[PDB]
Amino acid sequence: LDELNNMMEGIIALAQQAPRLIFMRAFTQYFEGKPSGLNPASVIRASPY
Amino acid sequence: DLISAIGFFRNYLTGRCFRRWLKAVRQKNFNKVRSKIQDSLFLAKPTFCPHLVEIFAAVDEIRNTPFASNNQQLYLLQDYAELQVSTREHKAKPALEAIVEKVQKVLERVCREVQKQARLYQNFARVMREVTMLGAFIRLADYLFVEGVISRA
Amino acid sequence: RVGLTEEQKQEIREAFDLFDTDGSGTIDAKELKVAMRALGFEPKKEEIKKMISEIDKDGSGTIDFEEFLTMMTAKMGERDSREEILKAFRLFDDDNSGTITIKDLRRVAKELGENLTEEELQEMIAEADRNDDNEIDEDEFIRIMKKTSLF
Amino acid sequence: MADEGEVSALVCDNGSGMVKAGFAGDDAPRAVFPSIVGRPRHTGVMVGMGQKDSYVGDEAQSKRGILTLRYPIEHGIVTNWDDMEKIWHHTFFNELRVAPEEHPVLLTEAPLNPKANREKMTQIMFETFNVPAMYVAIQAVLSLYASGRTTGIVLDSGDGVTHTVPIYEGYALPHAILRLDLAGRDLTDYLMKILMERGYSFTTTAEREIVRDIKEKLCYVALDFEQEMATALSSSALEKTYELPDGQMITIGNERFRCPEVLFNPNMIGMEAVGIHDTTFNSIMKCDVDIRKDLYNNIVLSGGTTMFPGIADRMSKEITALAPSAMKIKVVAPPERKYSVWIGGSILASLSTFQQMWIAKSEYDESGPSIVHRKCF
Repeated sequence: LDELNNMMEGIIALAQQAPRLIFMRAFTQYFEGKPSGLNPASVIRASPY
Repeated sequence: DLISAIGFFRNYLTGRCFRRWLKAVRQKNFNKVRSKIQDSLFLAKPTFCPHLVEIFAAVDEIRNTPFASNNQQLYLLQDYAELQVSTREHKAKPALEAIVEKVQKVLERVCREVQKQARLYQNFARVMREVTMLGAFIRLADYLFVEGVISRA
Repeated sequence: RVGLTEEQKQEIREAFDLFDTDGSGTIDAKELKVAMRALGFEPKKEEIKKMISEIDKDGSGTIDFEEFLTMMTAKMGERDSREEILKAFRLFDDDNSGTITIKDLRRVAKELGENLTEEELQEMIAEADRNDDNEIDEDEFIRIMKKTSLF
Repeated sequence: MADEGEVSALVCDNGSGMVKAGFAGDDAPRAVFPSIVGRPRHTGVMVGMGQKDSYVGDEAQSKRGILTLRYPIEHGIVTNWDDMEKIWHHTFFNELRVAPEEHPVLLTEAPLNPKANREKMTQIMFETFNVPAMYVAIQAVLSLYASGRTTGIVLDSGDGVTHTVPIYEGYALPHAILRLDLAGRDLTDYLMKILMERGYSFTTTAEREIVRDIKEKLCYVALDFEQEMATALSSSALEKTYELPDGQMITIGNERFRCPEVLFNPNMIGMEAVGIHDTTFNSIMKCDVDIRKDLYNNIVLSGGTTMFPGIADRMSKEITALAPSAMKIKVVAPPERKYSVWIGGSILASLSTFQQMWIAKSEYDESGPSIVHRKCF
């Protein structure tokens, strides 16, 4: 069970810590810093399926 | 006398001309509605539509990323560990970096194009509008990509 | 190209029947002239002869219902002419005042077998009128005739 | 496109109980026909009645009683694709009567549609009819397109389909779009059933359509369902009896507004799904919190079910009871609320710049039906 948890954790983590566009040097200044919207893992686990 | 008060013959030109007026007003209603929504869409803007189609063609790499070894192989605890970690990272992180690089390149091209045309400066208002909604385009693309990532996971 | 609905099909079928009980059936050039006399055109010999000659699929002359219907379908889709346009604007006017109101436009629509709505009438007034007076006088009506004849 | 410089798109509103096919630039779809596929019930009993592969549309309702009326599209989801190829065969050769290769195809899809659904259209359409290009759009997106908007939720509801489709900056959010099979078909079925309650025969397909139209004119949604119970039971004003020239003087009491109220109190028919107001409220709360400000303040109604008098008031108040009070509720029910799918499809296809977004025939031949993904949004 814990190794299944580890592999699903790897799935979620490598779906989560991609370098987001809203973080890079040439795109935050177009908005006012950090925009509002959806987070990968947040919606991943918000989908109850 | 028999054909003098037939409804259609009484109504011949009245109906035809009034219907011409009617359909003219319908078609101009349609024209203004079409125009006032056409200046509300990414597809209308020639700076936005083709690179958007390119993004459509390029994002299809999200769908092809198995974030784990999705096979029922005869693993051990440790064997499961190393093979699942390998399929977790070694065959996915390159895809993450590649999609990030291509998206940043495309959006940098769009922003540089519109802003350098603004520096160079009818179509003036259109270019200014594109420069303004640069951010909206970027945010919408980012949200499309995060939706794709969520679906893939 | 004005297509014929069920209403107009019935009316034209009865009109063509309105010529021959004697059993001939094949209506004639003078009877077609009477038809557009009821239509209030400027019926002269040239229109009659040319139109019947060019619609006669073999040169019948005494036109039957098929080619008669085809001919009037062509005529309806063809361009209008100004003298009967003015006569039909006098038809338009319920009081021959030269103007059309919102209710006048509604009754004009309902004269055709076409029941309509109010929003249509306000949009017609706003478009074709120059001061939204609910009175489409002569110059406004001829202006909208130009716009809708430049199709 | 819409003109003939680039051939006008075959705009087809693929609804749940009514399909509207036509050309862009026009406002009335040239092929208006139900979403049923009539097929011959038998072969040795209808000799001379025109046995065909399948009757389509009004022809599907020609022998409306003695045909196996197979439903291709039920509540938005298409159940069979051999139906569409027969729909299309009767469309481009018996409804539009123009060769499909002449013009590109525009089809409307119910939101939250599986991938194989779209791909099978692309697979079939090219192999049989062999169009050089087309593009499949979303039913709700074009409904917003007719309404002149590109950002905000769309409540499109045909016969059976109902999709609350929050759209931000032009993107409909599938994580947020909520599917709902509760629509006018179920309500008419309720009005079908509750006319038994007053002793008036309603069991046939002919009575099915008569009740359907009666619902589209008389069945007005109750703004606050409790007082209509009071008024209908404390007075006969709502206990109205409507005349039909067929010889059946039908009485509906609280039955009038009970038929459309199910959009907001589904539990009376036994339906446990969240009502269209709840479905709208839950769907937008799946989005980003900030964009809900203009999402709840963009409610546009469309589809066959939206032929309901007094609907806008009940929409806004119920959403107001659900959504935050400070956050605005713009419930819009324009007169195009049944043609909005096709009108917006004609509007979208009439865009001049929209004339390279189409998929070339060679593109499908190389990349298969998945070419839609390379040009989807």
